[PDB]
Amino acid sequence: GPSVFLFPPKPKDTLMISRTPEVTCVVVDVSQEDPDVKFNWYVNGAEVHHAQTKPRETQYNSTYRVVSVLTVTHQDWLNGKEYTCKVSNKALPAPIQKTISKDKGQPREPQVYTLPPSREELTKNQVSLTCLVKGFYPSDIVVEWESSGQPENTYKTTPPVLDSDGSYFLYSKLTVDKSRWQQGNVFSCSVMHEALHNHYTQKSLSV
Amino acid sequence: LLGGPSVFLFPPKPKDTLMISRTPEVTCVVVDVSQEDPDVKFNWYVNGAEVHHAQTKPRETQYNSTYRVVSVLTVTHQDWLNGKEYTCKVSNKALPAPIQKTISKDKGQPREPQVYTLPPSREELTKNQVSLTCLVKGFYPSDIVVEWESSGQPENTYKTTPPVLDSDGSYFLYSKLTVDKSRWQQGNVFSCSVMHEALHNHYTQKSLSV
Amino acid sequence: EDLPKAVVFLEPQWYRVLEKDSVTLKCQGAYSPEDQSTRWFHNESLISSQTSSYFIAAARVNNSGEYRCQTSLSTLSDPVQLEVHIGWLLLQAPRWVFKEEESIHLRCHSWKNTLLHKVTYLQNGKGRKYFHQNSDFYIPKATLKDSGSYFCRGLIGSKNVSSETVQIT
Ligand SMILES: *[C@@H]1O[C@H](CO[C@@H]2O[C@@H](C)[C@@H](O)[C@@H](O)[C@@H]2O)[C@@H](O[C@@H]2O[C@H](CO)[C@@H](O[C@@H]3O[C@H](CO[C@H]4O[C@H](CO)[C@@H](O)[C@H](O)[C@@H]4O[C@@H]4O[C@H](CO)[C@@H](O)[C@H](O)[C@H]4NC(C)=O)[C@@H](O)[C@H](O[C@H]4O[C@H](CO)[C@@H](O)[C@H](O)[C@@H]4O[C@@H]4O[C@H](CO)[C@@H](O)[C@H](O)[C@H]4NC(C)=O)[C@@H]3O)[C@H](O)[C@H]2NC(C)=O)[C@H](O)[C@H]1NC(C)=O
Ligand SMILES: *[C@@H]1O[C@H](CO[C@@H]2O[C@@H](C)[C@@H](O)[C@@H](O)[C@@H]2O)[C@@H](O[C@@H]2O[C@H](CO)[C@@H](O[C@@H]3O[C@H](CO[C@H]4O[C@H](CO)[C@@H](O)[C@H](O)[C@@H]4O[C@@H]4O[C@H](CO)[C@@H](O)[C@H](O)[C@H]4NC(C)=O)[C@@H](O)[C@H](O[C@H]4O[C@H](CO)[C@@H](O)[C@H](O)[C@@H]4O[C@@H]4O[C@H](CO)[C@@H](O)[C@H](O)[C@H]4NC(C)=O)[C@@H]3O)[C@H](O)[C@H]2NC(C)=O)[C@H](O)[C@H]1NC(C)=O
Ligand SMILES: *[C@@H]1O[C@H](CO)[C@@H](O)[C@H](O)[C@H]1NC(C)=O
Ligand SMILES: *[C@@H]1O[C@H](CO)[C@@H](O)[C@H](O)[C@H]1NC(C)=O
Repeated sequence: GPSVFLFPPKPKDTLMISRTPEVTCVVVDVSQEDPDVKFNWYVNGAEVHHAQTKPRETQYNSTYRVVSVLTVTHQDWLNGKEYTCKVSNKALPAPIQKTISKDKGQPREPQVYTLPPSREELTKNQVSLTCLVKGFYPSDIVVEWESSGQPENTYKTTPPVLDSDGSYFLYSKLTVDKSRWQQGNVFSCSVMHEALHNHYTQKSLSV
Repeated sequence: LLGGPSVFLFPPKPKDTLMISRTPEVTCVVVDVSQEDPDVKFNWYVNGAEVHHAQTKPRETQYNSTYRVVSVLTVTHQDWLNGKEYTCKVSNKALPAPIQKTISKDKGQPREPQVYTLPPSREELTKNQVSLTCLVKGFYPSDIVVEWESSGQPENTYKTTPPVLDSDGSYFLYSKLTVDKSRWQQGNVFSCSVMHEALHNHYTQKSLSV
Repeated sequence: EDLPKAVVFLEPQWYRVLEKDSVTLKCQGAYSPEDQSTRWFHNESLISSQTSSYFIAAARVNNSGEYRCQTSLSTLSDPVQLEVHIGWLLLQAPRWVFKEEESIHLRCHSWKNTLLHKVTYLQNGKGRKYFHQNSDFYIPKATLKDSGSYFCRGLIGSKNVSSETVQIT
């Protein structure tokens, strides 16, 4: 039968309040006949129709890709209410269901450090800032860079890795022109996560 | 059960493939083999070759009733990372096609991965434990090996990041070795060793201190 | 041009056949008016079976080539080609000459009639009609650019497997 892959809300979307988050439930691999499927979403067990859905997007395999949204309130998804997609199709003899919640457990504040450009890597073209986040959990983190007051371009991020004491860390790299750094400018590595000064912090650096 | 079995073929680990005199492997696992006595029979090639480089190691089964089989291949050094191809050509009664994967590949833009290590960061100095950092960038052969030493013992409780794709297309990565405040303020010499395909005798270390 | 030319009919209606399928050839036009004769012709040779049908239960490579049939009359049947490919899936077809319009009936054939999940047929990399279980693709009236490569992909339990190019113009 068809298959469903309950995706979770983007961390940045559920961190703070700027964009209302969604718990996307995607049902892929369904034929041109026997499509038409309904969704009985459960938020611990209360349905509630208010679960808008996307149109019958066709994919390069005739396969109808039905998609569905469920706007979950910003203040809830962090409590851990288990959200449940339930799909029933003529192709599936039995309905299939998928539920996901907070990456469970308990967290840890990730106090962050900003390691500077290494001395010898300066007598070369452009140089590299580093921002080390260490000791936290879960993996619903976001790292961004800022200069003066506008977000910076040239930056990449290392994925989280499991440390010795059951925690994750990453090394956010930012390449900047040696001319634009040696002379002196202010660069701030900001990070958002569910266990900080109300979802946010940032640490600056210069010389 | 059944459904037709499968094959997997991985390269050797980087330390064994680069450094001399460390016998580099090449294995062919055959998972999901079972019940009706389907047997072994391997045969490798490089583009035309010969056996003599394997002999299976019994029948791991454990849990899901599938007689699991794997065999090795003792590769050269001046040979691999140089051109050769490698095939496993497996075969079995229940599989109606002698199928097999190839490997080698990951090619292109090797160059100086001039490594840049770092000290702790100011505020780190309060907590009982601070972490030294070692960044590597300027290397494209996807994989690499990174280790740590302190005067001369394998410090076995650092942690290393997995490589990613930087801007220009040369991979970069990080490593983090945690030491107590006292050991870093003692003044011990720490070295971040790195081995990759494009280095003089394939090695580097940037001993760091305060 | 003398006697009516017999011809060769297939069982089933596919010629690209795999490595352990059953295939059965038979002949018409002809028929020994009282004591059924045959004289099947393999690759331009002879076989002893004397049956107005011809068995091949365990078909394998050596059973490909040209086949013909000449019963008592039957002039000389024009040749028919039989193909066997090793592998898992195939795109079994009746004809490969579809100009402007005729009937199209393709089968994404398995191996040892072992079922398939999530099979799809393809139009030069693009998909056209996906079904969940195994089934055939039928179309009447040609689409003037089915002229191209066709094949099919399927998932046997979990192993994902493809078939071979068949361009039909
Ligand atoms: C018909 O075509 C479509 C689409 O065609 C192709 O689409 C992609 C993949 C490209 O290759 C295109 O060029 C091409 O046209 C086919 O639909 C695809 O089907 C496969 C199934 O094999 C799905 O793979 C799954 O992918 C998810 C992750 O999905 C993200 O990444 C995809 C690839 O990068 C990307 O395409 C998706 O858009 C998606 O990206 C995220 O999307 C969400 C919302 O959709 C969005 O909010 C995010 O922001 C966005 N983020 C990013 C970075 O893109 C992956 O999770 C699946 O893994 C599950 O299954 C694996 C096998 O079992 C297993 O290894 C995994 O661990 C995981 O298993 C599950 O894990 C947890 C617990 O561990 C739990 O959920 C389950 O218990 C467990 N098991 C199961 C069974 O769920 C898997 O890798 C493609 O996403 C999907 N593409 C779609 C829908 O667009 C379709 O198959 C074709 N049909 C035929 C017959 O061929
Ligand atoms: C019955 O028996 C066992 C049960 O074991 C089970 O193992 C897991 C799944 C848990 O559930 C356990 O609880 C359980 O006991 C099953 O055997 C296993 O089956 C799985 C899949 O079913 C295989 O996974 C594959 O793993 C390879 C990589 O394998 C290394 O990493 C594994 C974990 O990541 C590790 O467990 C392996 O041992 C192996 O590790 C190597 O081991 C050798 C042996 O000594 C050692 O020398 C090496 O140093 C060591 N290396 C490392 C790094 O650990 C992975 O590559 C496979 O992914 C393929 O398929 C994916 C989906 O198709 C795809 O995303 C991947 O990219 C890759 O696909 C290929 O990728 C490239 C291009 O990207 C290309 O080659 C191909 O195009 C593409 N596709 C294909 C088809 O090749 C996959 O994840 C295990 O290897 C296997 N054996 C074990 C665990 O020992 C068995 O399947 C069970 N049967 C059933 C029906 O379930
Ligand atoms: C029939 O022809 C095919 C293809 O030319 C060939 O492979 C096969 O060997 C021939 N059969 C015999 C019995 O020689
Ligand atoms: C499975 O087949 C399809 C195309 O036939 C492709 O999308 C996918 O990469 C294939 N998997 C492997 C391992 O080749």
